[PDB]
Amino acid sequence: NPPWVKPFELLVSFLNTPKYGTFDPTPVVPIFFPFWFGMIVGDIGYALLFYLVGRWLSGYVKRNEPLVIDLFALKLKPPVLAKLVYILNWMVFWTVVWGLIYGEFFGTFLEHLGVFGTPEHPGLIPILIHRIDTAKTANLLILLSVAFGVVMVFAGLILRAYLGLKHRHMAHFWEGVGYLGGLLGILALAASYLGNLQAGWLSALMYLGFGVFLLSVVMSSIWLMIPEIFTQAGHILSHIRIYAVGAAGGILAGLLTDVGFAMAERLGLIGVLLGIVVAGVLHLLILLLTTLGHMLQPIRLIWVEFFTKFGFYEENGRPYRPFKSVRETQ
Amino acid sequence: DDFAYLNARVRVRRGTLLKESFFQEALDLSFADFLRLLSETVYGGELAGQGLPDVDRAVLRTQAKLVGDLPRLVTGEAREAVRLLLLRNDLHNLQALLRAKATGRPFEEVLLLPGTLREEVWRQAYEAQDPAGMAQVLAVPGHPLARALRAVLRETQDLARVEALLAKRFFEDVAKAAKGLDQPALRDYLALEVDAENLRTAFKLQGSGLAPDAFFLKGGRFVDRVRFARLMEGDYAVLDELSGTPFSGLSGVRDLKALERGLRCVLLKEAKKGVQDPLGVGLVLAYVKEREWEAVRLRLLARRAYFGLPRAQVEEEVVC
Amino acid sequence: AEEAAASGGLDRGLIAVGMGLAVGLAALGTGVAQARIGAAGVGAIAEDRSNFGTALIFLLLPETLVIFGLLIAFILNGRL
Amino acid sequence: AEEAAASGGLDRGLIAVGMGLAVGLAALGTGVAQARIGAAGVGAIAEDRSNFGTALIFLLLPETLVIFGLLIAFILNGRL
Amino acid sequence: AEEAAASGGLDRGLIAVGMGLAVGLAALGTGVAQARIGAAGVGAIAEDRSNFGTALIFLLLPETLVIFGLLIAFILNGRL
Amino acid sequence: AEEAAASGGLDRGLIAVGMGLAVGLAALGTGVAQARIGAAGVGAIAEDRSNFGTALIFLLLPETLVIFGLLIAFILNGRL
Amino acid sequence: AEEAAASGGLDRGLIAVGMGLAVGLAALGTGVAQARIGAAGVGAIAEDRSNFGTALIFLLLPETLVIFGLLIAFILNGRL
Amino acid sequence: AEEAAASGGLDRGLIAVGMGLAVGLAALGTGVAQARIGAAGVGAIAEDRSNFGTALIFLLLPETLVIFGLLIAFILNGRL
Amino acid sequence: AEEAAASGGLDRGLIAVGMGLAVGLAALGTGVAQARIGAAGVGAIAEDRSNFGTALIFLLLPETLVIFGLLIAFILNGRL
Amino acid sequence: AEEAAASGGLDRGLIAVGMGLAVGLAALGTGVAQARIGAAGVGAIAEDRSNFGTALIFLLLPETLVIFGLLIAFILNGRL
Amino acid sequence: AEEAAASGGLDRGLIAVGMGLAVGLAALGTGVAQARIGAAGVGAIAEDRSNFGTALIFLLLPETLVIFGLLIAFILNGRL
Amino acid sequence: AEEAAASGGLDRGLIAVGMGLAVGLAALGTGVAQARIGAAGVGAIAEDRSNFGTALIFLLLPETLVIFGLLIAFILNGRL
Amino acid sequence: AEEAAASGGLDRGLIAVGMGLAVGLAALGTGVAQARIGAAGVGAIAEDRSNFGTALIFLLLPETLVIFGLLIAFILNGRL
Amino acid sequence: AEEAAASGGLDRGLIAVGMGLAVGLAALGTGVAQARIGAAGVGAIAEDRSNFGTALIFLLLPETLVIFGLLIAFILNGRL
Repeated sequence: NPPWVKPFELLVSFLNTPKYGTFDPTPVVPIFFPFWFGMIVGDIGYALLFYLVGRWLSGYVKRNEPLVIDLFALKLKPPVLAKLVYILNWMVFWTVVWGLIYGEFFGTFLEHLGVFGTPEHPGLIPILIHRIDTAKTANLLILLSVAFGVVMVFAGLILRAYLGLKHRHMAHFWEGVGYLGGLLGILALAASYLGNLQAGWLSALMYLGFGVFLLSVVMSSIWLMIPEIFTQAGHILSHIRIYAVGAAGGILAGLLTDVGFAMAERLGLIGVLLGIVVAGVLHLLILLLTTLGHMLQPIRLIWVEFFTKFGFYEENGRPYRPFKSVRETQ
Repeated sequence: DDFAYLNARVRVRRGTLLKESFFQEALDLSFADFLRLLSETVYGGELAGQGLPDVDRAVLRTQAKLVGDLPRLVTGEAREAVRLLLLRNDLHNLQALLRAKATGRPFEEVLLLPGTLREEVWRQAYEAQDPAGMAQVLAVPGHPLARALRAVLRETQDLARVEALLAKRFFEDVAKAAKGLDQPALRDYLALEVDAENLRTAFKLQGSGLAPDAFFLKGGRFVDRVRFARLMEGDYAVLDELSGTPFSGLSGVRDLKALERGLRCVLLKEAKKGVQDPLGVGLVLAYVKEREWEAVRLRLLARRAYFGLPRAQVEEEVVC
Repeated sequence: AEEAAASGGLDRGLIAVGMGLAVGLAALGTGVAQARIGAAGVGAIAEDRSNFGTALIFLLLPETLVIFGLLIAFILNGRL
Repeated sequence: AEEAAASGGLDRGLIAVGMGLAVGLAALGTGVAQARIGAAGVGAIAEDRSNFGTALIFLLLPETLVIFGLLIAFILNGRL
Repeated sequence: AEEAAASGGLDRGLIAVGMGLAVGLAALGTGVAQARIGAAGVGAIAEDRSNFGTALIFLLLPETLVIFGLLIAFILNGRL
Repeated sequence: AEEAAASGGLDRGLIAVGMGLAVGLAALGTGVAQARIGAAGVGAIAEDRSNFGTALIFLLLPETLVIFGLLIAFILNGRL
Repeated sequence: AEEAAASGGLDRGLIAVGMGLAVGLAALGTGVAQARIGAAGVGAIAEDRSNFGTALIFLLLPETLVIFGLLIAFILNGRL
Repeated sequence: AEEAAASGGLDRGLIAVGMGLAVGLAALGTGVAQARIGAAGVGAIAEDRSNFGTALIFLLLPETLVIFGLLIAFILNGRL
Repeated sequence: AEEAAASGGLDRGLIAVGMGLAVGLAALGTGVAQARIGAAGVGAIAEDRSNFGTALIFLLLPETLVIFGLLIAFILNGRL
Repeated sequence: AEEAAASGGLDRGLIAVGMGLAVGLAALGTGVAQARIGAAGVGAIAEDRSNFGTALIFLLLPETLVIFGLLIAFILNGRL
Repeated sequence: AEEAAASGGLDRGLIAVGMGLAVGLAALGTGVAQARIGAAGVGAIAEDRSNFGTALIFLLLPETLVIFGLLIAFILNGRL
Repeated sequence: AEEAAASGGLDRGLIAVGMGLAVGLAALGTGVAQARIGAAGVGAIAEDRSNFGTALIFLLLPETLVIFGLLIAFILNGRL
Repeated sequence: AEEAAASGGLDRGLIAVGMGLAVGLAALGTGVAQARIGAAGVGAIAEDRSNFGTALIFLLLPETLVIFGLLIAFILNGRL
Repeated sequence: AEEAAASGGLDRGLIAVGMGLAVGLAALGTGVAQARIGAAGVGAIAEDRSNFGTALIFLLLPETLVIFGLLIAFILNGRL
């Protein structure tokens, strides 16, 4: 299938080349994909209009100045460079298309009379009411993202340990195994906050035997950065805080469209349909600019793990090239 | 950022500036005894050999460890400021490096030093033969001679002309930044230093074969591009219309020695009042100027002492 | 606060007072951080036109503090 | 919502004041953020008059935080 | 708010507090940023007298924030 | 409050405090702004005192923000 | 009010709450602007006594802002 | 528990007040602090272009304090 | 407020608090304003001995602002 | 830290705001303290790979304030 | 305020709160003023020993500000 | 309040907030002061590698103030 | 009584808040004042050893604000 | 509050908030004043042992400010 096989084909040159006992950076691309696709989840005013933006890059229009015949690789970028990122352009298209579907996902909780009391067809324009303005409905989608972050923490920490296993370097080995002790304690404390009255007495007692696992083989490794374990927990907190912003900020972009493409004038009567566009034109571009900032959250997510050592080459230089230059063509 | 620690280190180092009474006792000395006198002070901890070139190198080693590490020991707004004073010596260093590259002669017989541009940067530049390689090496620290260079070198690659234009663009950029740090002592120092530079530059670079208006610079008083050309042809009638300067009394004088003495002594006193704003770059600005003028003076005395030149040939200069 | 006229009670109001400090201080810092990167950055974007984009990204990067204060405040009012 | 104690209830008023702190702080910080970007902006026109657009889009970025907050407060206190 | 301030409401008062932040921050930040351009501006006119005008269009740019406060102002007036 | 009613109460009092925030901010920013253009003025005299005139003309421009800010306060804290 | 009786009103006292921000802030600002201008004056006396006149006109411009800040307060509170 | 003033009385009231302060201080200290790494950070990308990745991880290091302070406040203020 | 004793009534009390901010802010300003001319002034005395008076007159001027403020505060106190 | 009936209630809550203070102050002080040192230091290791350990142990010293505040808060309000 | 030492209500206590500001910030600002001017007097003594006296008298001028703050607070709490 | 507090509730809890303030301001000062010296210290450890220790030791002294306030609060708010 | 009480009451606490600003702000101010004036002073010893005595008198003068601020707090919280 | 033993009671509790301001601010100023002297001292020992002492006597002088704050708070709390 084009979505996985096409970028997967370029990862084949790096399959062939290993430089450590950690497994080659092939899993990275499907870890990237959910969060990347999931960055567009807006409504009528954002996600469902995004269609136009995808078609420019993977297709060819005249609308933008340096883009003429993309088929001859004409871009801002050099003609060759544009040919190199055809693969990416296709994946940008899949990203925009998965963004349109998560617009219809979005209108499951913002339209139909089978899911909420909101009209199945409004008398003005679809997405006249927002019901993702209720704290709890919005929260559950946040907590869904947070979980994917716990998984990525596990994925990295197995990879951290594997490096010393097949490279035969004990220091890294000891660090990857000991840190997973910390994970039992992350999951305990979390259960008590995610379900609320789930633990709190079954993770105050058990927490204590979970903390000893955390440092037990870390002390064989020695480690004369004892405080630095605050920052290792922090790294966990950074994957949570980034998936969270990707969720919350996702819904938030759409809730600004509440006074943008629906209703913000009169009494909310039928005439707002042809009055709202007054505001629409202004918000649109402002919104566009800030959601480009939201698509940088993926590569910021990779950099916590990639560039701060959790099974990967990067951390203070080192052989192999940054994941940014790798995904750039893929 | 941060000048607190830097300023504190620089005050302690003042404790070892060479006093006026040094240079009084020194005039009565020959070369062997000056060296015995010199070795007591802090330049003395880097003094080597009984040859004159070995003394010159001993001055350089002192300057390296006490002035050239100073941009490195601080960052942010502080580094930019310390840099701006050091840039002017980097400009002597670049001109010499560039000339060794263009005329195909060794790396050697240049005067380098470390600061913003380190010893290895200059070595890298020499080793990047292509003008484009050269241009990118220099862009690495991002320093204002780079940005002046990028603009300048596109127009023309004629060596003497690259230097001249590199100086004017480099000074237009500097004048703004130094006025812009909003320290009154530095701004007063800057207006006179500039007025002084325009005058001095015309005397040195007459007969080069270049334009007059490729040696003018931003901060200039009554002086203009037309007057600079007047001076470069050799007319001192520009000075009798020049006024408001405290340099106004060096007007009417043709004698080279007497003019340069007067410019230099004013700038010395001007900088010394930089301690009335010790905050910020004041204290380091004062320090750099006093340590340069002591090194010049070490060199004037040594030569006078070795070769049997008159006491009065340097006694007049050492007391302003 | 996601709900601050869609739910009433003095209880909801207290939550907004405490949370309001968080998003507001976070908004102050983010704006300033960007401004500082932005003053410095003009020299880099000007000279390297093959590296202006590193500078743009760096201005963006402090955003994560402001949006986190806003979200935690949004979730907590109208309850989780 | 709005503060009221003689036109509506106290319950609404408590929420309004709490949400106001946030705009309150943010207004302070964008004002400060404005100084630094204004300093920087003249160099961009000075060096490259021809490439004005890159400088305006930069200048635009801290302005967004305050305007965005104002719009957030309009959605919340426009219902009641 | 709603035209009344001699018989006005505690509601009207809340809008006035929120409104005071908008125009006030915009003025503070705009005043300072514009002045920074002008300050730079003595150097700017000096260097290039011919393109004094570009420096001026930049100095007018932080005004957009000021107009924005007024625009909020207009909508919010006549209500609550 | 009002700028003609010599007597009022609690309601009126909130508007008066709130519109009072705007003038305070405008005043803050004009004083800090005036300072920059003034620091800049020393250059103007020094380099070529023919550019002393220019410095004065920049310097008037931040005054507009405090006089403008007083207008916003004046209409709103005295409607009718 | 006045130091003499027959003056004072609650609405006027309330404006006094808000307006106090202005006199303090305007005063801070007038002083800092004024001091920079004072720093220019050291240059004005040293270079040209004859053009001392530039410093005086300069020094007069920040004076507007405290005097103005003061003048609004006295009318709104101290009217009668 | 929650931040309220009328589900637990005074005992509750005190929690809401006090607890907001903490988040406030943590947000404030990071915000001022971030600006220093970002402005310094420009020299590092310039000199060590090859190592842009080391600069990014330095900018990330202050994020960690604020995120802990938010997670804790988020849990504590919805503890019930 | 009353200039002496108790204010009596909560309203009179609030007015006392509000006039206190104004003297406070004006005084804080006096000090910082003075530092900027004061550091410069020493040079004015040293260089331009003939004009030692000039540094002094400049320094006296932000002091006048805090006294001017006391007259406003004194006048409102003893009455509403 | 913990959530439950016996680790979340109103009695328990007084413990939690008090413990919450500790994170807050430490977050503030460490964030500023770490950043300037961290910004200069990351540069040092980045240029020279022979002083690389030194910077890192230096950096840890300001961090201590957050670990000691977090540790106190966790222990005391991990029981009740 | 006046005749306060363990008596007076909420009302009296509020004049003590407000008035406290004037001396306190005035001492704060005094400190600053002294710190820049004082630093410059050291520079001056260093160059010319003979004007030990000028530096010491000038350093006594910001002392006046702290006393000025005291006078304000005392007057406003009890009418002399 | 705390669990090792000799008695708990709102009354102990109140003490906890105010006394918590003092260590917080201590923290604010230590951290910003520490940032200045740590940033400069990097050149010293970089040059004088065998004497890294002296730089480490200079850094600890302002920290002392923050720890000390933590102990006083601990004792006062909890005898056991 | 005169800054000295035992069990105390709520009224004595409101007087305490007001006066507590003075001891703090005087001490704060003295802290900025010694650091500048003193730091230029280490240099006076370095350059000209004889006149170590000029450094000691300079330093001594900012001490006068912290003692005066403490005395005001003592006086004020117990005048007749 | 009280240092006599325990610290409970509502009556103590207001006093506790008020007294913390002096300790807080006094530490804040001591922090700034001290740090620069601590870092400079290492430079003194490193450069020249014989005048190690000057840096040492200077350090003591901000110590006095934090202890004065502690002492005022201690004496008032529980008669010492």
